[PDB]
Amino acid sequence: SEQESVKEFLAKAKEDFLKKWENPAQNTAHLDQFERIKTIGTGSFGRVMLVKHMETGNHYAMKILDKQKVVKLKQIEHTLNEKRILQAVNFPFLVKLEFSFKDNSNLYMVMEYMPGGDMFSHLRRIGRFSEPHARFYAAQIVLTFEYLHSLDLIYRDLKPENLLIDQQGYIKVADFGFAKRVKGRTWTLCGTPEYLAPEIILSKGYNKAVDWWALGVLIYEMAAGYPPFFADQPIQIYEKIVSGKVRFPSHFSSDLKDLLRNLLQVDLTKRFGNLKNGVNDIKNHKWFATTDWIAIYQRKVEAPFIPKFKGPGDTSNFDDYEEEEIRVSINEKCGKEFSEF
Amino acid sequence: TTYADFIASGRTGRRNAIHD
Ligand SMILES: Cc1cncc2cccc(S(=O)(=O)N3CCCNC[C@@H]3C)c12
Ligand SMILES: Cc1cncc2cccc(S(=O)(=O)N3CCCNC[C@@H]3C)c12
Repeated sequence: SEQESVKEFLAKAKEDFLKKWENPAQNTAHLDQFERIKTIGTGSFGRVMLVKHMETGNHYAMKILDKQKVVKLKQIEHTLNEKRILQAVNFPFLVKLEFSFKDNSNLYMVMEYMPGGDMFSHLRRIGRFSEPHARFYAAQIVLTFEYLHSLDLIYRDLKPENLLIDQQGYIKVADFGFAKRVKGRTWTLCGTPEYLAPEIILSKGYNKAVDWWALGVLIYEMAAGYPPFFADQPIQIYEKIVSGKVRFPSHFSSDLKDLLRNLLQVDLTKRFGNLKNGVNDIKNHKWFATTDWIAIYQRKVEAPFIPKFKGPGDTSNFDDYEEEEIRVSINEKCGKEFSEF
Repeated sequence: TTYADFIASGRTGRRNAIHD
């Protein structure tokens, strides 16, 4: 009857999601309501700033997207997906979109601020995580993917760079740039090279199974300290991914290796998460036998690593980036393209 | 060691997603 409680939790979560999916929150703040403090991150799409909402004094991470760059990069549809989805979802290991708005030049997404840093920085410093440490994080992603997939969402960008550590040592998935709501197959080449399932590389038409492959990549990297498929250039990584070979460090437990062989499975009829038992082939695997799935959800397990608190607006867990100034044009750009934002 | 190969490689920093 564990399974019946999960079903009804998920049915209730779908009614909650669909209301917001159908009637999206829109224009819920303005730039002028925020004091900009420091640039705390950038990707190849825009830039993220620590801001302070002046009316409440709360700190947030504000993603700024230049509409003209989104259009030139052909990321219109993905950006509409990203915001529509993130404003609709509600799960403990998903970063919260607090406000969104746009002006003549930019789109803005204001999310909860996580001063503890990304998993990526902690992993590189420490080298690798212990099996128990990796398992605590992996558990949160298993639940998160069970949630997302139940809403017909594919995530498509799992990696330590997209996982932030909150003040209890739990994680939040924090970038929804390539998330999509789709029934059936989708075809876009997207993701991060090290994490791409073979059916993406091969232009084959794919589904949520790509997320579970990616979870295998994450668990491997967390526990080894390096990815299962690495090379100096992407085409060399793809050749390795599509070969069907993986080698495991000698310190990997036999249960870990068996899990990973089932997730890093080129054969879609055999990949864990994509069989008739679904996510339960994972949650019941021997590597997960000590994981109390409900206690993880409720955040009652003691975290293996709590980042040291230094203030709600401290930025010492992020690198320094060059400051650039936000320029807002007196003419509206790309109005029609982003009307639903 | 494989780990020494990784940390000397071209892709140890934050990795971007792929485009178009
Ligand atoms: C999500 C989406 C959402 N809204 C409108 C869309 C219009 C055209 C294409 C898409 S789309 O599916 O994003 N899309 C284009 C990107 C590459 N893959 C082909 C596919 C048809 C839309
Ligand atoms: C530092 C940070 C801190 N707090 C919240 C955040 C919410 C979303 C993104 C970030 S972010 O890390 O700046 N960020 C986006 C930039 C590209 N890298 C992926 C990563 C998730 C936040």
